[PDB]
Amino acid sequence: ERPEEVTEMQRLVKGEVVASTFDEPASRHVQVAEMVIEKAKRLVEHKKDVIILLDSITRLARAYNTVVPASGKVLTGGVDANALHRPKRFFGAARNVEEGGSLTIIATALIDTGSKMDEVIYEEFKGTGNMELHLSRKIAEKRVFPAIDYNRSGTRKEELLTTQEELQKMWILRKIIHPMGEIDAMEFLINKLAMTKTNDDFFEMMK
Amino acid sequence: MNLTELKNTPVSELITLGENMGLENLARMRKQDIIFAILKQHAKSGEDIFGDGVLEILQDGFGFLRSADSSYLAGPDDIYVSPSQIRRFNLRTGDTISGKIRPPKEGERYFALLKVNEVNFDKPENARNKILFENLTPLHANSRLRMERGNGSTEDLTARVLDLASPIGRGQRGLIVAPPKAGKTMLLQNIAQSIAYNHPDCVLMVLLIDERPEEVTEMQRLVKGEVVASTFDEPASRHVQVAEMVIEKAKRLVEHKKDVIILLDSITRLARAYNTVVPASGKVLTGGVDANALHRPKRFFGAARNVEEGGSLTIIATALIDTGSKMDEVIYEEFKGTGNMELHLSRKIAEKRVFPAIDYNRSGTRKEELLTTQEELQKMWILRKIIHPMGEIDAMEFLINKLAMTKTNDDFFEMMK
Amino acid sequence: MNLTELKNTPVSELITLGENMGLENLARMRKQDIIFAILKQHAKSGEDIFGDGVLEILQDGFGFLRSADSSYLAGPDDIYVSPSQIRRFNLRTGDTISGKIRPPKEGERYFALLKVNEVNFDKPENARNKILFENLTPLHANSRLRMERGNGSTEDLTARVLDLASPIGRGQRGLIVAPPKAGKTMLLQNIAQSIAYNHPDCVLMVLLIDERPEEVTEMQRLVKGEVVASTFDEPASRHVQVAEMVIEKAKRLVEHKKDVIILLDSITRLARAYNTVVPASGKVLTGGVDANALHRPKRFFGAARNVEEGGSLTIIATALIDTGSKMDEVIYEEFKGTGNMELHLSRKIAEKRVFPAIDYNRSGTRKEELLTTQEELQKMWILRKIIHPMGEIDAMEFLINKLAMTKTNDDFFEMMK
Amino acid sequence: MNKEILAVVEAVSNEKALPREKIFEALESALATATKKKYEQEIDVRVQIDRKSGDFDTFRRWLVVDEVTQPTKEITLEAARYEDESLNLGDYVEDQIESVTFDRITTQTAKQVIVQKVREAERAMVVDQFREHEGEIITGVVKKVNRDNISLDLGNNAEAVILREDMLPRENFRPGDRVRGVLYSVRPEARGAQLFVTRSKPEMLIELFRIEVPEIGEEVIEIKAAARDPGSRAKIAVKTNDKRIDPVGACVGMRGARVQAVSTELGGERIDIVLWDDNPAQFVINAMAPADVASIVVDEDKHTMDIAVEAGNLAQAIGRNGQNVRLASQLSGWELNVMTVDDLQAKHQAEAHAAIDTFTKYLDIDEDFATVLVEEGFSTLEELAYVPMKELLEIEGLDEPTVEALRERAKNALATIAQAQEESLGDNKPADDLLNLEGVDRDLAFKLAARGVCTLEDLAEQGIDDLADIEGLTDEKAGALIMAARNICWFGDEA
RNA sequence: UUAAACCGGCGUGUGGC
Ligand SMILES: Nc1ncnc2c1ncn2[C@@H]1O[C@H](COP(=O)(O)OP(=O)(O)O)[C@@H](O)[C@H]1O
Ligand SMILES: Nc1ncnc2c1ncn2[C@@H]1O[C@H](COP(=O)(O)OP(=O)(O)O)[C@@H](O)[C@H]1O
Ligand code: BEF
Ligand code: BEF
Ligand SMILES: [Mg+2]
Ligand SMILES: [Mg+2]
Repeated sequence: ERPEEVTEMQRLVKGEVVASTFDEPASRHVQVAEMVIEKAKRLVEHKKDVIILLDSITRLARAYNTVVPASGKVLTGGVDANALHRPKRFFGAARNVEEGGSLTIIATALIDTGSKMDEVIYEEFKGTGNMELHLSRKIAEKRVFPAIDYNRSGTRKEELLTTQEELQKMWILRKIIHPMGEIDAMEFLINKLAMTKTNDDFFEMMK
Repeated sequence: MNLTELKNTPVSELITLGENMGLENLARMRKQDIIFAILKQHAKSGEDIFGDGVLEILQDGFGFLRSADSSYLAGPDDIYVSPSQIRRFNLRTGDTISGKIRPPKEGERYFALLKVNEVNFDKPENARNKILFENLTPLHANSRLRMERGNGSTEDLTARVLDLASPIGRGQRGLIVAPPKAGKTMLLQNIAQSIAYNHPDCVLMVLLIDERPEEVTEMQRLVKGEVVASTFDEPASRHVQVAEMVIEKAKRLVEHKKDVIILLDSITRLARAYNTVVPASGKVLTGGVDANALHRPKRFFGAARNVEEGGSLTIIATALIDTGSKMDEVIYEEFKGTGNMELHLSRKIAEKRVFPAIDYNRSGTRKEELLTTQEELQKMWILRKIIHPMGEIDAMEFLINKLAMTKTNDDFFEMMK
Repeated sequence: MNLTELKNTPVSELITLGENMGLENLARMRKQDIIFAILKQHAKSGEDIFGDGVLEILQDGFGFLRSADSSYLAGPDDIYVSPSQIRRFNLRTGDTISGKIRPPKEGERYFALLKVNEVNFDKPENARNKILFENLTPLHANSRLRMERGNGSTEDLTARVLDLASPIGRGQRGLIVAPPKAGKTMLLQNIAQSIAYNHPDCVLMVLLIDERPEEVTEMQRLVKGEVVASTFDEPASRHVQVAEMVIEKAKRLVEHKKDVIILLDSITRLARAYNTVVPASGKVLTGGVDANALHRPKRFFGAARNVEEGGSLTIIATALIDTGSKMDEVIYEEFKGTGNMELHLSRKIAEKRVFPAIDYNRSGTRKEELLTTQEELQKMWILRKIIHPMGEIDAMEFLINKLAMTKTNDDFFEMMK
Repeated sequence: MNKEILAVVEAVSNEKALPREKIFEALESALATATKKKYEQEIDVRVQIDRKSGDFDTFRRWLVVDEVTQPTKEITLEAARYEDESLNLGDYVEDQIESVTFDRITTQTAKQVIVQKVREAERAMVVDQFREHEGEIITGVVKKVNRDNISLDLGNNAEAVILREDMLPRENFRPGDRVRGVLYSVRPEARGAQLFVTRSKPEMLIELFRIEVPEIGEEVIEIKAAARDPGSRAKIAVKTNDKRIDPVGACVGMRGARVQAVSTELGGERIDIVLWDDNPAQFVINAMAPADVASIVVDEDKHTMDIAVEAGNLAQAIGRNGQNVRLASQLSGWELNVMTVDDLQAKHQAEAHAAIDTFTKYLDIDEDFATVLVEEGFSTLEELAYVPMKELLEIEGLDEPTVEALRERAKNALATIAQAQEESLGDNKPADDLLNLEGVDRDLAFKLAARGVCTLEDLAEQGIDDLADIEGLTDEKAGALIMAARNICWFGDEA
């Protein structure tokens, strides 16, 4: 990303901020990536929880495809065959452990790049991750923030992520959100949540 | 100097002025291209040119100063506006800006505006500290805008009838529902002339979308004020461009506490262009219109409003019916409920050579008590009571005969006695 | 010498002339190829050939002088025009240029025009210093172009009816809306013949797009003037080529203050070709037409206009309905609102062997008061008043019977008495 | 063949930095450089590959110039008869058609030119990333310093340069320091350096004030004009629209705080804050402060101003290098004159009544009539050649012999002004030691003395270049002449 | 900083004098 973005991120949030901008080639990119992922692996081995907010995964996949040996063949979009193995390893390093610690990664996928290969990455990444979150640009151009795709967002085994009656209420709320249009759902979201302060207060106001 | 100062005059004076400037044969290139070359030479004389235009903002952040006589479209004399001005003053779309401009060095594109000297006919200090348009408080039409001329012409009735059918005021939202070959052209012509003659205080902004170029030439040099139009010579892209640009100019002028009349014909072709320039949502409505194809037309239509603080925006957009298909009628429907002012014209009576054929029955105005005095309102109520129980032809011939037998509207009241 | 001077005559005289020139067997190659070989030999005799043609500009900057008899298409006798002439005079598309030409040396392509001697039947000095076409001021039809012949033929009525239904004048924009098997061919035939016989001052330019070659041969050698056509033998590329070329020729001829009548049939096939030759915008409209597929057709249609300075361009393009699908009808719709002159023909009456079946009801002309005198306008108003309340069959049989019972139109007025 | 090139132009990643048009013009240049290798004849070959439609078709450029070396690219100024060229410049030919098609070295040339073109596109990108602030104060560290320019970095590979005239003559530099200037000129399509920052150009001070003075920026104190001398001294004239605003104590600040801060930021540059007046006379009066002038003589046509300060303050009024005057001569843009010290330094009352030697015989049919009249002035002698009879009445006794003597003296005045002009235009003076030189006639002596030498010793010490561009001599006769001059002056050993 | 020019070690075997 931009070095100004790195400086804005490092001295704004709590914790360690390691980054590798375009100043470094694919070699140093994969270096820092595997190094932070192994640090997270060790910290989970020591029974600690590690949140890894990465943006973006598509540039990481491009670097990986840049640093793989050629197998004499190319896929659809311009990606090598074994170019996805190590990205898939890095992506699936995240897991919840029985013994102690957790590794939760939130890697941003990039679409609308014009070409196929990036979209290909996205595809190869929808099936491996068990947590999707989709953001809208067609609504962002309308200066309507935040434009999260409420329809295609979801979580597998989400019943373990929330209590019983809150889960019932979220089910009913998604039932209400479904039959209305995209713009309808999004303006309803932004208006009625800015009209609220917290989330349980939002539940008690929808009453 | 000013581009419009070279634009009010035909290509002949531009040719002789370029011959004064000592350049290549000017008549060969276009007259606006002539103006570009002439301003380039004028800048070569070692002087800072003074330009003006309304601002158009692209995605990159810079701006273009589109000129009035160029129909608010892309031209070689569109002044480039560096983003630094948008950082300092944040001039939005439609802001009439006048200031110093420099010639384009080679490999550049157009003239660059150095320093703004006039922002919407006011000091630049009011540009930064100002209350916005969509931030205003919309209200109803409080002040009445009379329409009758006062000397009793034959088409003067075409104004009087409005004052007798449903009044028109500042900040109103008017629709003109009429089939083809009904008499909308001359109607809006005399409407603009009457607004200009009787009420020269307000800013007359007549609009024309997708008509004959002869109609554009007849409209530009007949009425008072600026006449920007976009005929069929321009695709839906330039149509929506000129539409949003004039609507943002009106928004800014109302922000500066001024009244703007926007006579548009027609709204149906604008809706067709909008439906042409919307992304497909994988579904179509009844008639062949996309789902989100109405959002931006509805925004453009509801931009008109009456303000508590200052200024007004009153649009009179003509609706077209009897087109054979559904989609246009659909537009009409989606537009009867948003506008608070309807006016319906008759073609079944126009074919009888009976002009003007305004539908006195389905015409009306919401909150029309704020548009006319007390006893005049009583008399209009009684007059509509008289007009109601008789037939359509009866009401219309009574209208035309007894109003041509009169000269003015209060004289008409005093003759009905 | 001139190519058309060798083109007015059949291949037989060309063969004997080539035998006079002493060349290979000429009848084997094509007759236009015969003309190419003959001009090559004529240039071999040590003389500068005199050629003429209308200019076609490619992307490279040079030009081609397409000939009239070759239907303004690519041919071996298309004179090459070096860019230096476009630098000196800047001859635009459609400019009829006549001048000295040289033979092509080997490895070259065609004849090269050395020096222009005639620019649009005028001196070359007027070519550089001249006001442009899109730079003109469009207006309405001021002068009336009468249509009746005057000796009372059976199809002479087919002209009179127009003068009785809706007048036609210079600078107008006319549409002919008719289904297949209705009578458009003979109609435009006698229209062209009447314009040529009664008004030989104007330049008759009949146009034909995608019809039978027998129809092209019947049209070329029946009417007065140049007859350029492009049948189905040519794809959409050559269709749009000949269309833009004749329209630019008309533009230049109006720039030279001359009147040009463009009788085109049909506009729907032209629109189909245009929709065939437009880039895809990733979306389709109702009926199967691209979004930007109408821009260039609309330009070609609106090229017609009446000018303040001199000359006129009046196009009569036939619209086709009852094709079963939507897209053609869509074209028709997109074309009712741009043209200011409608004329509708009946097939439901044509199947009854009732000719000519013109829709007197939906025919009309905008600003038709400038197309006819005062009292004649009163009488036409009263006549349409009489025609209205009776049925369609009633009006049409009354028309045909009482006009065949008459000889001329003013005689018809004096008989209705 | 062509389908392969179409696939390449479809597969280019930076279709936005290099769309189809730039791609096929790059292939134009590539095929030109390849034809440079195909034939030993170095010929420029445009090939207009017509990307969208078809493939390449080779041309040959004429490179119009009177020379004949490499005749594949040599055409005189008018050789445009054949092929109906009819063009002096730019007429180019298509002689060789379908030259050697793509081979491996052609692909090598195409590869290198397209990668350097991607580099040029990235240079345009950094141009765009450094632009939008043209005419604003920017921070920047330097990389290298040279005798003619210095390189500057801002971050994000933002490269710019500051030229020698853009720097101060004494501002010492060293890599790593954070210098500041203003971004003044941009060249988005240049070859070497792209962005240009300056520190000596006048308007810099303006934006300096625009970041220092809170008044400017809202245009309550409109900056009128400013003249500069880099790092040494800068004067500025300003105008205020309000009446309760004092530009002497508001733009300066509190006891010299704002102007002092601006000068310290500039690196020790003297600044003179002056109020601008709408009259050029009072403007030049106020401009040379600190100074006082009681002698003003302004001439509109000659663009001159006789602004002579009082005797004693000269060493301070003119100052070093005439700065206080020179900057003044740059503030209004006019010429001045300061010559007198003691002998009637008023320069107006002096020249009004110092004509005792000129009018010795003007009304001299009888000198005992009246003195010359200063009310009309009698101080032009050329525009005075014709005055109407409306004001020619006040002189009592203007008989006809008197006006005939006036006409005779006016003819004398024309003769004397023509003489003064011919002595003033003759700043060559070819003496007899300049005319007697063999091979140097009168005209050659005129020209040679106009070159800058008027004697014979300094002739022998100029070479062929110093004599070059002479009117009437070739370089070989030039060398012979200067050799003969050196023989007469140096080799002869005579005095 | 820029321009121009130029850019057999070893063993083996054979044969001959
Ligand atoms: N008040 C009137 N007096 C005379 N003629 C009229 C009047 N109103 C309409 N007309 C006639 O009706 C026609 C209306 O044309 P136009 O204004 O283009 O209708 P529309 O606006 O419905 O297309 C004109 O040609 C004109 O001759
Ligand atoms: N004015 C007319 N008089 C007699 N017959 C006519 C006339 N106009 C058309 N027809 C008939 O119409 C037929 C040709 O119609 P056509 O011109 O092909 O219609 P379309 O152009 O709609 O196909 C002919 O057979 C002819 O008999
Ligand atoms: F103006 Be019309 F109704 F086409
Ligand atoms: F049959 Be018709 F000519 F369309
Ligand atoms: Mg109309
Ligand atoms: Mg037909």
